[PDB]
Amino acid sequence: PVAETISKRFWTLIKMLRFYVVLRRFGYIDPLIYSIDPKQIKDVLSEALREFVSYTSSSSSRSIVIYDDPKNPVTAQAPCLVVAKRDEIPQNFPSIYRYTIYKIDKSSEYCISPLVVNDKYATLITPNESVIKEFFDKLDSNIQYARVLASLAVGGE
Repeated sequence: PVAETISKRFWTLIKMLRFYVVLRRFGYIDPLIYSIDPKQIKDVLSEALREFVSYTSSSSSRSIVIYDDPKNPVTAQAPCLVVAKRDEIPQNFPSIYRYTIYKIDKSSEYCISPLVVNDKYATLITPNESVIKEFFDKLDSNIQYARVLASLAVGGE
């Protein structure tokens, strides 16, 4: 069950790669789909993980809308890895990647960040060593893990 177990165990990687999809940094996605070389895929992921620390280290906090009601919008403090102007993000993306793009309260700008909502609170999700280790190992035994990971990341929320 390469897909269901990937969605359970490597959920934090899926969420990271989706963050990059939203930013259209497809250099970190394309090799997982088209490359037949595990070494090349591991290289790209190492670069992806490193650039991700630049984001997680530089982040600012904003009050974001985690549940959008016309009357009682639920807002939460969340770390925003990127704060984007509305016209810097594709028009269709906010409704596709709904748990990666968030409205910043009392503002037109977007919070772009791999967050998970537990309706009240928002939590930054980052891949831990275990997940990276495991995925790299699975990847060496079967390249399909790259294909399915990218497929899920590109998918909406």
